[PDB]
Amino acid sequence: MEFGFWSALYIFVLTCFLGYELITRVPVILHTPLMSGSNFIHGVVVVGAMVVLGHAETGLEKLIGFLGVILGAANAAGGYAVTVRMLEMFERKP
Amino acid sequence: MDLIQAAYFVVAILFIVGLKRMAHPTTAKSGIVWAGWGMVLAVLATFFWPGMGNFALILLALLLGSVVAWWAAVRVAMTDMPQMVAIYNGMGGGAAATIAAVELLKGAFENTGLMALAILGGLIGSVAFTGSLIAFAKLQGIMKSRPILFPGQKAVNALVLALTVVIGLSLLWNDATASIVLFFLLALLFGVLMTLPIGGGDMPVAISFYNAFTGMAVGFEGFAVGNPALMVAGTLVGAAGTLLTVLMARAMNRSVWISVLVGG
Ligand SMILES: [Hg+2]
Repeated sequence: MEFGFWSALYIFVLTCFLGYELITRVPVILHTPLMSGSNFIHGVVVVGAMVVLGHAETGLEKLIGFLGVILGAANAAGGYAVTVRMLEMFERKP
Repeated sequence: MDLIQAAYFVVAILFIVGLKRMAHPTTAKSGIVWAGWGMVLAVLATFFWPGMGNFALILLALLLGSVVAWWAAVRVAMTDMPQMVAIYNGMGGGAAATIAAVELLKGAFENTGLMALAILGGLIGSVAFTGSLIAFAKLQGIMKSRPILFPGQKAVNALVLALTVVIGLSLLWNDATASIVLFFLLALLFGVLMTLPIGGGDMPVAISFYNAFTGMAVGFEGFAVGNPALMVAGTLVGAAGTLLTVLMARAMNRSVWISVLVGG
């Protein structure tokens, strides 16, 4: 929806269909890991919190940007960690 | 900045393939690894944004949040994983809101459909944030698991929702930093109000829902500011998340409307 309007709009919808399409046919046993890893993926928020923190002037901007980035990074770090732990339930003990 | 662009495009591919692989028995384990790099690349590459500063505050913030979360994730019992996924998804919502909120304080857009988008993101994300924390609270028995009911709440929630949206819109014409805070508080409040009625045992579905929520929230935040990394990934997950929510509901032999209340 920007850079520029039409192009971006295709990008929204193309991704919406694709997001959807990849997930159809997931077995039930894979629900929650999928859930965990997609949770991880949206962790990219940091990158936008980053840019916000790194362009902040007034200082109320500092704090909330700082939060943003802490929140962001938890999302990623945690997500990754959790998904890995979930995935190990599938492995035999050697 | 075709370089940052190159990196974000590869990041996009890494996420897609990664999400694709998380979805199949034989590829699942490697999926998260692929998505892994996507993030590395994304984070690295974003240091190179033009006009970037406050690095120390950035590192400090990256280190704190990544370390405390990883530490927690690695120590909890397996049977407490649903709530963990919840808290980490909360914080994403928050993230999307923090983005939204700072660009607003900077009245950084003369394009108003973009302002719109940021705001929409800020609402959804704030909601996914507090809604995920309440979910957490219930699974942890910090809060009553059962649906928490009160005399005429269905209306209060609608009413709080509508007020929020309205003051949300209000920012387009007028955005006294006063009204900004009000908007988030209402958004946040509504997250809380929303999840009170959700039974403990319904929670994995609501968690998926909020996952979809934050996904969408970041995608929106992504378009509004010009960030492709976010644009693609947010919606990807927003999309896949909403479908996932539907199949989870179905697996529980339950409807998502059913979950979203179970008593008003
Ligand atoms: Hg779609």
